[PDB]
Amino acid sequence: LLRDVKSRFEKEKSNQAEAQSNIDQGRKKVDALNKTIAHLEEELTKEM
Amino acid sequence: SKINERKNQEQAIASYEAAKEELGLKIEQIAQEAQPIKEQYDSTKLAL
Amino acid sequence: VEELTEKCSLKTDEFLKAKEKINEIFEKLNTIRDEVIKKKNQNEYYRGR
Repeated sequence: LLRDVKSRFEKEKSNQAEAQSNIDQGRKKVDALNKTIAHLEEELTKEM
Repeated sequence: SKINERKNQEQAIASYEAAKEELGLKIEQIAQEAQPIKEQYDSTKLAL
Repeated sequence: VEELTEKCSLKTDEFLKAKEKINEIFEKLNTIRDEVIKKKNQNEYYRGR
């Protein structure tokens, strides 16, 4: 019972760590895309 | 098109963040319930 | 008799060391089995994913 509950807790903690890593990867990718769109949106639109 | 891609990616990131917060509460309660099981296992091992 | 006391003490020390070592080996085998079961749970969760 301890082994299964500890395995479940460790799997949940691994899922939490994976969710944190996925959030970090998604946020870095979205930040890179936001930087590219921020560089391209104001390339010529600001003057207009 | 890039704003729409960023918006759906941000929505996915927000869903992942909400899942992270709820899963963190769930793991916290699971650990709190699991600790008495570990204590009972230790007491049973000592008695055995 | 002092030699017998030293011999009994060393035999008890060797018995304790052998029992501790076999128990530690059994516990290490149990921990390895637990780690393999945890890896199997990770593998089955990865298969589910």
